[PDB]
Amino acid sequence: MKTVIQDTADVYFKRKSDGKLVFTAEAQTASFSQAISEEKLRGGIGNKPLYILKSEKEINLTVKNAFFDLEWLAMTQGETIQEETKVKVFDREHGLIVDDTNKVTLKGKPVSDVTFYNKKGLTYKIAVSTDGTYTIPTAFAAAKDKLTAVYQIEKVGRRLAIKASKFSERYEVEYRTIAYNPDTEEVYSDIYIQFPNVSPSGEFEMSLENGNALAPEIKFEALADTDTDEMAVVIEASRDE
Amino acid sequence: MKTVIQDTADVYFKRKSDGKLVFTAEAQTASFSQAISEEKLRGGIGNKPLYILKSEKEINLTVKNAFFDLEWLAMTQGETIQEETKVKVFDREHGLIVDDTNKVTLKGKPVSDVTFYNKKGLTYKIAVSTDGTYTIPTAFAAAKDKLTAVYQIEKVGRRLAIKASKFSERYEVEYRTIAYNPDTEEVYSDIYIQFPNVSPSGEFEMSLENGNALAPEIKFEALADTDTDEMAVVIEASRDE
Amino acid sequence: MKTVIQDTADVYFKRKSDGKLVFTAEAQTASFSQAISEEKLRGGIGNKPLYILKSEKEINLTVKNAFFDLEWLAMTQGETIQEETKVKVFDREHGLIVDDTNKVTLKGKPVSDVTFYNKKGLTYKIAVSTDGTYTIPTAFAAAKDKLTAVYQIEKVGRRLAIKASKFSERYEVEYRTIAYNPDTEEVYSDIYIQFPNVSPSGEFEMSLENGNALAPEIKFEALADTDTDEMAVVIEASRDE
Amino acid sequence: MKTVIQDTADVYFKRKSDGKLVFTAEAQTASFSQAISEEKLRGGIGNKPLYILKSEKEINLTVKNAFFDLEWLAMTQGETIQEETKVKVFDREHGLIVDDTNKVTLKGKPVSDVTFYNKKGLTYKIAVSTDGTYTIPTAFAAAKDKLTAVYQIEKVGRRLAIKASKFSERYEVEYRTIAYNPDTEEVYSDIYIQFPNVSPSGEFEMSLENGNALAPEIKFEALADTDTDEMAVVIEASRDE
Amino acid sequence: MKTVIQDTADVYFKRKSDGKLVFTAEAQTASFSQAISEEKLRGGIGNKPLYILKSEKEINLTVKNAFFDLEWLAMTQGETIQEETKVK
Amino acid sequence: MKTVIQDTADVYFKRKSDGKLVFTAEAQTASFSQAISEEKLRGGIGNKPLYILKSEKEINLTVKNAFFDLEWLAMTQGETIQEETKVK
Repeated sequence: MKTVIQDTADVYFKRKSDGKLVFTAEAQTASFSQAISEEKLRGGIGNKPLYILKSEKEINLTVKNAFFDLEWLAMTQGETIQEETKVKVFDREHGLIVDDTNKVTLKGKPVSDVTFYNKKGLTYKIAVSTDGTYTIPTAFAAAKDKLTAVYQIEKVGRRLAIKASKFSERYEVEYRTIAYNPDTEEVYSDIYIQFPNVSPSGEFEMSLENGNALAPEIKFEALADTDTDEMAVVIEASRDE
Repeated sequence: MKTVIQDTADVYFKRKSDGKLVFTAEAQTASFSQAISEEKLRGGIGNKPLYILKSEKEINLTVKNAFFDLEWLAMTQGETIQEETKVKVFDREHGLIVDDTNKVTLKGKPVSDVTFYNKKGLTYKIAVSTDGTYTIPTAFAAAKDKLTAVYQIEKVGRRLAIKASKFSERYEVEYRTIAYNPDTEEVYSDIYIQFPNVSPSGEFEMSLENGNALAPEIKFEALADTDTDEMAVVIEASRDE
Repeated sequence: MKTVIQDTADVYFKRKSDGKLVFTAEAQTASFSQAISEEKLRGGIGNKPLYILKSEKEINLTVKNAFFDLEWLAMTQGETIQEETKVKVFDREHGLIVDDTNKVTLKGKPVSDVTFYNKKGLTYKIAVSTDGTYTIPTAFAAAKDKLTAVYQIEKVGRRLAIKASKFSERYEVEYRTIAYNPDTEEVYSDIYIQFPNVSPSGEFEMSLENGNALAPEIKFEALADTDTDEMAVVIEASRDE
Repeated sequence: MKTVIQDTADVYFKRKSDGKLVFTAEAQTASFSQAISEEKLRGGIGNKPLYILKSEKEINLTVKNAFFDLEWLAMTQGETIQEETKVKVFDREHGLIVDDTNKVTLKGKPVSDVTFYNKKGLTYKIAVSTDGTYTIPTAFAAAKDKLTAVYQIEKVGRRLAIKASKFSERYEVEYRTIAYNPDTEEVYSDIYIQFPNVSPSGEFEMSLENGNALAPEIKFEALADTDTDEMAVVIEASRDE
Repeated sequence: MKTVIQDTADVYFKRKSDGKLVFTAEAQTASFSQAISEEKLRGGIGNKPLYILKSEKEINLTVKNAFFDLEWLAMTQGETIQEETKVK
Repeated sequence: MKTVIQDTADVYFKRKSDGKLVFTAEAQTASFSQAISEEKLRGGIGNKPLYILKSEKEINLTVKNAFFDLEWLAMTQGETIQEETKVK
């Protein structure tokens, strides 16, 4: 039956080895381009075309999101996301006033050497302190001035690890979208598109401009199933049955 | 006479093996661009064109509908749509309140392993139960919390399969438009454009962007008829006859 | 957890040899594109795609600041920014009146020859004067005219030098952003994207158009760590733990 | 320190042979783009990178002034602008009326043959007369008509010549801008960008469209100093010192 | 508690650098309008709103008097009014 | 002091090349409005304003009399009014 398709689709994933349902999405795009290389035989009096050669089928996919998830990047590389790992991260503090005795006091727990910046761009890389306070050379600064410090702090959280020898694994995909009946302003069928064997392609650019909202982007490529030789499948299901 | 043509066409298709009138339409575009190769033999004292030889003749097509119809995409891939076939698709259940004994109950008929989701983004996959009651570990969640579930079901509906070896077949096509008389502001003649041998080309894309109406596009390429060497025919017929 | 990212990142830098924390920033762009090569092995009774060969792996970078700091240019070459070095720069003084005796008095300290410009576009390059008062040719101008002069001067400042041989060294970088909670409009995570080993790339342009704000751009190239084989690392630290 | 640059630059030029400070501008653009060539060696189990071959250092400038001065063109050919040179140029007189005796009289001083044009657009070529009174064929015009005249006159001025062999010499260049302090809203530093050796590149174009304020454009190509192997030098002199 | 405002606003000023208490008046209007932006991210089956991006919080003031005073104008251009100057 | 201006302002005009006091008036309206613009560089974690650029200062004038004159139009085009000319 003729139907009108309006909305985008919900995207699922699944790794063939263990069965990790890697996502339930709320997306902005879904695409399943095709491509076949076609030539044309020719012969006879008058260079007539008599047949069209067709050989080399491909299918590409593309999905695009409006939030950020870390499983997203996890798929493209084949790693696993460790949980609760100690890590090192930089941190900064501002507005540190120097007392009259030429001394200042941090308020954190540095792990590496702390560097100090004045209001002209000079630098001082003093070694980590044991008690909490530091002494300032007179040349760098004087009393009743301001300084800023940068040092490394240890925080706990999740961690991925992009590695240069490992590459992606094999996945399953499926979209789901609705189509209305152009006579009755009702919903009629639930369109699905399954892909039984697909290999993620590593090409992603996370530009992080000012005031914009980042939209990820995964791209796949579909390979032929070895059992029944099916690259893509389309299903329609009536809501009246 | 001189006339002004202003609208699109009604497109008909017809397969040559079984004779299936695969479509009537209400479309948005139609085209049959043509192309030829020229060479300009030169020779003799002074560079002079002696003769211009024509060597090829290509006819393309294009059609663009405003409604989704499964037989369109069925044409370009050879396959014949199967009816009333059992399939496996994903389904999702939201907002489940945990009981006091760390147990939850579903409302469906899972046919694969069930996967649960935490409010923070964990995962826990457990085999299907017979009574529909699943026990959740204490660390995953406690009482008075909300989880979500994902699983597969069995549905009945239509089905296609884009195979990597089976390619299309050969059809007939025909358009039809309406031509006006530029004096009396009336309809004068009906235009027709027939093609007696056509081979659909597999190059199509279905983007499913949010808030955009899907516009299928199906390209063709025509080939010379063996009986009488006609790639196309144009007919004009007045409504006064 | 799904989260939404809006703002840019704070970029940090550090030279692996010395330990000079080259930069804290207030940025406008940040990206870490990837690249991989695919091959499409084929063969069969059609052209069945059997396996994807995946070779090569590169990660680039770019940061686009909103202020100008000389350390940005320091990174792009590797040379150190010398401090308090004397240098020679030009200076011009307008509105020079000719006295009745056909002489002029400068108001500076020339270190080389003085070239004067009259109101028509003539030139006259006198040797540097000792007394400071110059004598203008009678043909160049007359009493009660206006001239312009240009000469060199000695100043003190910082200095960089782009040589044609020296090449870059290796750095460490970190991004940091804030991702929000889509249910409560609070802050949930603090993203980190480390880059344990990077190599500055020589490609940079400084357009100084009229009536514009200048935004430098630096582009890097990421190389695998020699110990661990980790090109880049992503870290998601919750603000609850 | 951190600073914000707003304005364009003042450029200074200088010939290394005779020492003529060839300019002092008020510009609309500037640029000092850079370039490097990179190729990657590969080998081993896994097509891994082992070495990078960095094999150039090219710099180019570009300036776009807001007035027109002939010295700009002088720079791009190396010639010298001669002063007070006799030249021959065309001149056009309109609105001549034919007397009742079939004669017309000019009001200038030709040096070549004079060509007349009539209201239909014919032509009549006559030699230069000694008394200045000329005769018109009766077919060309009659009494009380309107004619126009075009011919050559001798004028004096400045002269330049683009030849087919002469090529450029080597030059010095310098920019200069002003950078503000983002806290107390005042100018802090004075950026400089020196270039110790350049060579003008001949690619210039003067489109003289109607109603556009012409803007010349000059391109250079920086080379390496023989003495110190420096291609560029950057300075920041603070007004507090 | 609940109240009714009927009278105008008496206004005050001050400079941050030298601190001249420039201002008093019996004024006629006063307002401090605010303005914030929105973008309304969307997505999903049905193009629903999911999150609202806010990227500004700006306020601007306005005051009008009934008697002209020079210090008002001086404040805009920042000039320090000279006194006892010979003029033509 | 605080003052209350009730009347308009008498106008004077003068060319700078020759120095003709081109006009005098009892007019009805006058004004000397001004105009500037803003650009507000932005950036950072939270798109805050980092610096304000000032790049304009343009002043326009308007004057409106109740009586007509030809010198009035004369300044506008710069043409000198010839006298005692035979006209059709």
